[PDB]
Amino acid sequence: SHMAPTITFLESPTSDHHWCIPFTVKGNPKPALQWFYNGAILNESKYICTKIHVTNHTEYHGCLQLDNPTHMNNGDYTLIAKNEYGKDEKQISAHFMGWPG
Amino acid sequence: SHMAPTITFLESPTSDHHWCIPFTVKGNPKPALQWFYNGAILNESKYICTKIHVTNHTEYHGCLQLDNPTHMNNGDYTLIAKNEYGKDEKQISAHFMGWPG
Amino acid sequence: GVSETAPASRRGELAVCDAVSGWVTDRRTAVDLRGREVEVLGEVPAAGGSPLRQYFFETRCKADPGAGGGGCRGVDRRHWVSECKAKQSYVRALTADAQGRVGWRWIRIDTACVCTLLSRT
Amino acid sequence: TAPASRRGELAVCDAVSGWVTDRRTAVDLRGREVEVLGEVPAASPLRQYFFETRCKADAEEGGPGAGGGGCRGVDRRHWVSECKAKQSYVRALTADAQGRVGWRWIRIDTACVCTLLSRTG
Repeated sequence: SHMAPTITFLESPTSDHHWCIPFTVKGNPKPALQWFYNGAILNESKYICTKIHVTNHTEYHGCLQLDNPTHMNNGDYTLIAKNEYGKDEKQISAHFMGWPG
Repeated sequence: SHMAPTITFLESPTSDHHWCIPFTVKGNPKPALQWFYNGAILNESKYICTKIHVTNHTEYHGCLQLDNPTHMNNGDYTLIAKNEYGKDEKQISAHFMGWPG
Repeated sequence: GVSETAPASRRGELAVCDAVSGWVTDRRTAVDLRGREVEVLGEVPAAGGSPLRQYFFETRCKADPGAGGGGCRGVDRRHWVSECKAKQSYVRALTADAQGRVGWRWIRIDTACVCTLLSRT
Repeated sequence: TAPASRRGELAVCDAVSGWVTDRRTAVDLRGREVEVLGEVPAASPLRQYFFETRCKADAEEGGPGAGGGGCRGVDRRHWVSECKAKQSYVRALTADAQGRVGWRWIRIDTACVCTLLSRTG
């Protein structure tokens, strides 16, 4: 039946064509997703955005899609699954490349 | 048996992984190849060199291989095959890209 | 080499995605390291004096196997959906931001055409 | 680990990008070896470094998509592939063998690409 969203999976980012921060959220109805980057809401754009690649029933599998990230994007990322019955918050650290030096 | 060199095929460059100035040379013994760029002799390097990809009986198929050419390499290319019985010369023009400005 | 065109077996390594390189002298804007759009100046300070023109070396996918948007050469269509796409790299450039501050920034430009995949099902 | 399916577009060849602050030599567009100065003109000093991209380094042959081995998604029934570094030019403050200083176009790794070699029937 129904239930608050629950982040059942959030891992370090892996690099494919674009980089991906893999997540998995279970919850019904469909959870609203938001990310927090180092103590602030992350404003997505055409270089950083959320993509749900797999939606079974109440299980959603996706990525925080990143295009050409750099040390400039290292940091703690926080996915927020907000839904009609409540919310959940899980965090993950990300390293894409070290600072010049 | 005995054949003086003959360049039976030499054409404009094609763009593959690297650029290729295609050619075909016949002769026996195997002709020694040499290139001339804009009148002067072309000193080959790991960036511009002669490669024989296919050698049949007395036929040799290859390219002058070019790694990342630019307008600096645009010009007249002369192929010169030579063996104990004689020699042959054929010429072609190559445009890899426009100039800046 | 036949007579007008040489077979691929007589040439070297083929590209999975055909690309085309060239000098770019008319680039006035670009996106920097923060996603922000910036102005690209037309000249850089020479070795240590006079004004020198600023330009770039860019590589885009060849427009229409091997062409941009279309599937890549050599990819197994039985199990994949492929597309040739431009891959960007960061280069330094003399620029000016939204406000007006002039200076060296890392802008992004196209430097290659790569192949991307997706499993059929 | 998340299934390759739950993620997006896959690369035929894995790459690694990062800043290169210690490249002391390079090859220009004329094939000559040049010294790469440690500092570039002003916009105070400013250390000169680059943004390079290479093929994911890999000793135990076998796995697809690794630099030096086959590419991901290529049809082995007809092709033999290899992931290679792809270079492009970027302008850099340099010194030639005669020591003359000046901006020059030097090659650096900006991508990892797939190459082919037919084997078809």
